[PDB]
Amino acid sequence: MLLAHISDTHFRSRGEKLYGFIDVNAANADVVSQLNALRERPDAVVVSGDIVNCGRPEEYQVARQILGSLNYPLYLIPGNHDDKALFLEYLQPLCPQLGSDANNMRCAVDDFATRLLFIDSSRAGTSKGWLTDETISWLEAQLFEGGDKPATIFMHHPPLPLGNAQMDPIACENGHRLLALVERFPSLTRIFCGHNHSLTMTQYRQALISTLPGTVHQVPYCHADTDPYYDLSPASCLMHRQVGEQWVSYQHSLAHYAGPWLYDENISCPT
Amino acid sequence: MLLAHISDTHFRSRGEKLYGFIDVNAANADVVSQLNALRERPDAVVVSGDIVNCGRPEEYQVARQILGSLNYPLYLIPGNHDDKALFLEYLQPLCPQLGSDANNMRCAVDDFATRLLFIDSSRAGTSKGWLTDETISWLEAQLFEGGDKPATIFMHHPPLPLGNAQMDPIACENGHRLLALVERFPSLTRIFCGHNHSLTMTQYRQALISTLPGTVHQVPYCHADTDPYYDLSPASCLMHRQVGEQWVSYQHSLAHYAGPWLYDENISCPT
Amino acid sequence: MLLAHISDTHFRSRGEKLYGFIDVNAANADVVSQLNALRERPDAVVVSGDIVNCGRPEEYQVARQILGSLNYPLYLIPGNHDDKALFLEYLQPLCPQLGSDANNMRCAVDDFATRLLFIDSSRAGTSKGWLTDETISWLEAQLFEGGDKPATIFMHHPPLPLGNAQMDPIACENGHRLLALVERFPSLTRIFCGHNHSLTMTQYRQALISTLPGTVHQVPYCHADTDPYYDLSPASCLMHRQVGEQWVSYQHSLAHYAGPWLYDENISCPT
Amino acid sequence: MLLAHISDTHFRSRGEKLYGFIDVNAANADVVSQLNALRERPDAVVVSGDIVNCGRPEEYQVARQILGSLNYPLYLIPGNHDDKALFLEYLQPLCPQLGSDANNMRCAVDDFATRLLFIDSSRAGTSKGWLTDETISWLEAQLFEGGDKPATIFMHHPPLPLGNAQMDPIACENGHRLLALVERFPSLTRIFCGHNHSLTMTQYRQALISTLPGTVHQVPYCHADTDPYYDLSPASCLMHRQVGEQWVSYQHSLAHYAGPWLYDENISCPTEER
Amino acid sequence: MLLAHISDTHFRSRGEKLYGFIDVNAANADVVSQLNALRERPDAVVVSGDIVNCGRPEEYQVARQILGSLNYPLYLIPGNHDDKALFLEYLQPLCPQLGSDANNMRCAVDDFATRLLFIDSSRAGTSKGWLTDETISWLEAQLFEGGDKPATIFMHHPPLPLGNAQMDPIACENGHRLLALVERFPSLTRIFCGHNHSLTMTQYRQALISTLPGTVHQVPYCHADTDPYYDLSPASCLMHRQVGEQWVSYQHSLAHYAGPWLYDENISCPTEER
Amino acid sequence: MLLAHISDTHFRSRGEKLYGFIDVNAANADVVSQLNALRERPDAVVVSGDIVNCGRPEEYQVARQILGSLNYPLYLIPGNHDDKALFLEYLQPLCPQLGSDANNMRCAVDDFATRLLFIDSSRAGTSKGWLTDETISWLEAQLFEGGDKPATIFMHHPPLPLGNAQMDPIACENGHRLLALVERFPSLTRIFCGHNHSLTMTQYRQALISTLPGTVHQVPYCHADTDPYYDLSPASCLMHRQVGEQWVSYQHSLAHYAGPWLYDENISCPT
Ligand SMILES: [Co+2]
Ligand SMILES: [Co+2]
Ligand SMILES: [Co+2]
Ligand SMILES: [Co+2]
Ligand SMILES: [Co+2]
Ligand SMILES: [Co+2]
Ligand SMILES: [Co+2]
Ligand SMILES: [Co+2]
Ligand SMILES: [Co+2]
Ligand SMILES: [Co+2]
Ligand SMILES: [Co+2]
Ligand SMILES: [Co+2]
Repeated sequence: MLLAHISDTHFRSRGEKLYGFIDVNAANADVVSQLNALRERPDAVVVSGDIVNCGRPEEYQVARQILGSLNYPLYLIPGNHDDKALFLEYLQPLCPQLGSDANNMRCAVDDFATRLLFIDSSRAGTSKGWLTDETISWLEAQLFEGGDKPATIFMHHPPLPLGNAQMDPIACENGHRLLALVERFPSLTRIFCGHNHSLTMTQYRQALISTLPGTVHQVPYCHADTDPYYDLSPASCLMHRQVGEQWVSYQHSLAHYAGPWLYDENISCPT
Repeated sequence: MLLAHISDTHFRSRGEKLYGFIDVNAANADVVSQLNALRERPDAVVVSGDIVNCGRPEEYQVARQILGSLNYPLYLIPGNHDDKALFLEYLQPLCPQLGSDANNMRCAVDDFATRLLFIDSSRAGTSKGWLTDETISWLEAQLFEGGDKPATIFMHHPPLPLGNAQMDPIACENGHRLLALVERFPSLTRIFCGHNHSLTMTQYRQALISTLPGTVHQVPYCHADTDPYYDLSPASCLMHRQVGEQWVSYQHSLAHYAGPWLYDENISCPT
Repeated sequence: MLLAHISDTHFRSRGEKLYGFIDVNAANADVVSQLNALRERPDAVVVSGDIVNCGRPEEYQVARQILGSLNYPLYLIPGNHDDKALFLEYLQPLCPQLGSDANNMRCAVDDFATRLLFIDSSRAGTSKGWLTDETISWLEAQLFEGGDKPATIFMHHPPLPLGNAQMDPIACENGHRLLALVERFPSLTRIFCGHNHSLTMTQYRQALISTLPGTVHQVPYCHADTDPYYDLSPASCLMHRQVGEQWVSYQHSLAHYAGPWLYDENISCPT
Repeated sequence: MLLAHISDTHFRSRGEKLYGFIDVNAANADVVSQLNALRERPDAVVVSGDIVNCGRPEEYQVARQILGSLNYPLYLIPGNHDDKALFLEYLQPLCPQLGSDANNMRCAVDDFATRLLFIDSSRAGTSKGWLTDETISWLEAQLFEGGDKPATIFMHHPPLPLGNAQMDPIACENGHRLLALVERFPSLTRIFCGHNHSLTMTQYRQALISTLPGTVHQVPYCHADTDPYYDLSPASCLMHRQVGEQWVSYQHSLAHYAGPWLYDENISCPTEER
Repeated sequence: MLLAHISDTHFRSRGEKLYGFIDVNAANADVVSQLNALRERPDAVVVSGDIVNCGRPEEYQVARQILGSLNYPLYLIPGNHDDKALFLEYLQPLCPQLGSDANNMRCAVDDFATRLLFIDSSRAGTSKGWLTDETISWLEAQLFEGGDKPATIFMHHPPLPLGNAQMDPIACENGHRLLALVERFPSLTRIFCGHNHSLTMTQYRQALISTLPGTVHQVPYCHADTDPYYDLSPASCLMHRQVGEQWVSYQHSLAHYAGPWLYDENISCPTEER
Repeated sequence: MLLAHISDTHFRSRGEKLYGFIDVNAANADVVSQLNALRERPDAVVVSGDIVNCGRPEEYQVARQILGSLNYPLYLIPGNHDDKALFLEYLQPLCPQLGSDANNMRCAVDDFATRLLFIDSSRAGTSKGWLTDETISWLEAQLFEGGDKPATIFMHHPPLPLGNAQMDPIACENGHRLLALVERFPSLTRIFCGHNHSLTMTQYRQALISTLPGTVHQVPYCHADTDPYYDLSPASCLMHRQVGEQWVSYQHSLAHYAGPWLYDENISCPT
């Protein structure tokens, strides 16, 4: 298993820029072509929510064009910036397991050594996350049924506070429900999130829990300052690899940079 | 607790550049001034190994000058590129807990809600890591006496393979001795490493285990390809914060980038 | 009093770029977000003319939306690139004190220790500036009424030759009439202008007279060469502050640059 | 008269970078080559103090090499980071008009329509400026003898506070003495200063008073915050030109940027577009 | 004679970017203004094919506007990404000497010491080049009538393989027909081509044969790897100059870069340094 | 045959920069590592003169270390900036085929399908090129020796004027002697030169004649202007490849740039 995992694309409508000046559409199209050009090719691409910025049909038309040009199987989940019904309308042909109920989108993938669980933590009319009873029951059923096989969950909102003054108030509101699932099921070992536009990682019992950077604009972590900052610090994605019994995640830069070159001992330490 | 954690500085001697072209001395002096300018100031700065590139006295002269200009308490550990005896000579006044035995450098910090354990996984004559009997014994004693107080270990070499073709052959060779300690001591929940010049994270039982990017040059993760690449993809460090019961780590960019600006809902979704 | 003073925005219609390649609309949206994000917030933003590039209705639609997203009271005046009627129609709601006569747009502001006088020096069918009889009488009356209260005038066109080969022929054609006002009224101590896309400054009796850089492209100063050049040298604005009895202007960069860091005596001069 | 005017070069010793990471020596060598390559060549180059960073003889060796490669007559004055004796020992050959007394370095230039007065406002032991009695007396003598001929003063420290929280406490401490000269002598119409690493301008009676950007690093203007910031925002110099009866100053970017191109009416307002 | 020669502009529809992220329309607008701003002004500009990306009418609307804004006579030829009928409809008014037959667009220019020959090697339904009987027969007639006077051919597709694994399979399929004319006619001493988005040159008998860089995106030369790579490595055009008896071609960067400065002996080899 | 061909490296002594601000030493060390990292490995690397800037011993020290770290056989020739005796002393161990006479450095290589002839056109006391009686006699002998086997000459100075106002006066002054050999010997079909810091190409009879870009700073071609300009427009090398009967040269960028990506029909022309 190799997954390429990106988040928070924030597509805008045709010929608009984010905030009038960040060309998210072009930036994301570069990202798509970079993923398409990888020498070690992913088995699939994950996009963990906030696919569009404003929930508009015209933004989804751009998302479908750019995401649909990815040359991989896609696993897509909504964020709070998404509109559930439009997300299904425009993206279900790119991820057929999202199904037909805008309010119960979720799916499991059993192709690999670890089970993958994709859920919707977004809730209409708020930035905060919410896990419904049906999502929780479905999770319990999948973890129960999976038995001994490890599982990873992908969701938009972090299920616990991370100390980030901007982002904490809008985390997953009843995230304790999912934390109760990591207590009950030892096989649940990864929870990966979007929303925070930052690589922020913590550990609860046996599960590693981590947010991801955005594909374009980032949000700095502040512990006290609640001013709503964003910036254009370097974007990246996370690569997830099955390595024996270990699930290993590593950061892959989406910036254009100098190199690579080859290490040579004579060049490293000249005489 | 707020820690700024940087790694793999690879200082060169005065007026020399890494590989003849990467100005590590200047990039590191920038980094130092960046850390000195932080608005939310860390309590301490960790540097997790490969302080110098060639283990030369004249490189430690530079390292002492630049690291010596950080306005913070420092916790310094060696890597495989370091010379243990010069490390003590030139850096012990900056981290006095390193003591006077070049072959037994380690120390524990009890100032915070989580215990900090700093060790030397480096071995002379090899790039591979090695945990000595003295080190493993000291670790067991710390963890036994710590009781239910959480513990974090900082070491140069990762204690398990991560699937990185370049890096796995030179991980910590007897790292299973540390994995045995994670098994035995549930309070051991974080292990942070240098060496890989990449943010690569995994989980073993209750312990989150992660390598850090370098402060200057980076090493791409490859699964198959053994060619020894390095590049100038974006540099960063890790900030570690105690957030109630959770240790939270987040990535802090050391690049110069555009912004911050302030999110405004009108600008975000114009009419 | 703190004023942020920008000039010569040259907005184009939606999705268009200046000369087909300079993204003025994006650059200006970035500027507006910079101004909104200032820690020391100005009391008002001045925009001294050439708001649009071609005087077209769709350019004004973009200007109204982008300038309308500034979180400040605005003072707007036209330049030669503007169209007076459309300027009034689209922009007057953002600056109502201009009145409702497109041919006599001007205003006095008395909120601060120094009186602010905003006038229209643009003339239909020409790049040249022109001061109407009405504007001059209004100016004389304002300056009589004001007595020993200091006054600053903002206008598009500079009142006198500056030796700039490209710009001098298209300065204020009857600028002598404003210079006459400077001789007669010791209270008139500042004249700030757009048009030249350059920080150019001179003194006539008690008055400091300065043109401003543009927000995007700049015009180099050449003494002999009349080739009509432009460039993308760095953009800035002037901040104007009342410091006791002094009106102080300082340049504020609108470029994205490395820093800031903190000065440290021992880093500056190491031993 | 055309003058190129740069300030606060802050040269470091050979093979040293400012703060360990800003290559001030390389940046200044680029600036010198930029000034040498100008199509419209200045009559002289002014450098208004803080020529070196630490007052060290090794920094003066570098300053002398780099400023000595300028293909122009130089007018140099010190700043607080300069050491008076070393400044004269190393730089007097580049600007012999300053004399041979390190405590009284100044000169007047009468070649042009406006008289140019260069003074040392620096004072040993402090960052603050200070006008000595001999400087003040020399100034009064020049201004008296100049009569109706306009005059421009170049000095390191600004002679009045400008609202800059970091820089104001270290302005010219007896600046009021020079402001009294502005009142007395109507032909004194320009005072140009370094020190602030910022283009900050104001007017006091008939005199325009402006500080300059540095050639490398800059200092942001902050009204309340005393935190000693600096940054690498774009560097520039000031060009000063006599245009008829007007002294005109314009900013000349020292950054490397795209262009120039030529304006074309058809390209500006295309018949195809909204 | 001075010609500025650009190639492979790949214009897109108004508001569209190439592959969604390369702003070819803006990049080409910058290039046009760069050409308009040249101090040493060319006598004409050559554009050697792949004018639009997808052969669509909306792309030709953009090409016509931007190429239309060049302040020079234009010599335009198609590439495989062009549609011949639309190319003629939209661009013939910019290069009327092509004629009125979309299937037989070529022209010869006799203004200079060397004859210029512009031909269309593109063929509908394929990326490969193809020299038609009409084209070869007209080339022969031009070369034969030309007698002594040297000749230069401008065509989209290279007429021989160049060892480029990506590009060779889509060269001029019957390029041998043009190599046969090189053999027959010692007058024919240059053939310049687009298609490859690379400066690649070779020599066949008396003729120098060269492909050009693109104005925006480039294509790396690979000898074995057939992965279809492209990149944003530096763009440039070729300038062609008659220099007495020699035709001289030189690379002109279209990138925005630092400089120029002026060389100085004192600065090149300082007396202070090793 | 694959040759990587660079030129005009202009090395300075350790710690020095060209003109005080162009870091030739780092730029060239970057180039050397780029060449070492090439996927399609050249058979050899040619460096066609002006190896050092000032002809000083400490410059040759830097050149020897940096060029010595190329993992390829080298063919090195001097330019006018080089000193013949010091060139031999420091660089002849890197290219022993040159011989042991400083005033007669040259060699012929028969390894490939095209013979390679390396000559010294530099002359003490001048920037102009000169072919000595010995050099010209040797070339004649070698062209007799090659018979119908093709030949390529590498030299520093171009043997004919190219209309470049700065460079023509200091071309190879008796270059006509080489043009005479082209006429006599039809297998001589390439002449490659340094000196001009420009890709400028022409054809004389059967011989293609081309100057190369430098590795760092470039010289613009001007027809009339003799002002001695240099700039930092993009650097490159030429790769020379034997392709059946054709010698093919192609430009290889030494800049760091975005990409590569993979072309995709549906991304190129969306529907
Ligand atoms: Co988001
Ligand atoms: Co969100
Ligand atoms: Co390391
Ligand atoms: Co290591
Ligand atoms: Co304007
Ligand atoms: Co105007
Ligand atoms: Co200073
Ligand atoms: Co100072
Ligand atoms: Co093409
Ligand atoms: Co083509
Ligand atoms: Co050279
Ligand atoms: Co040369």
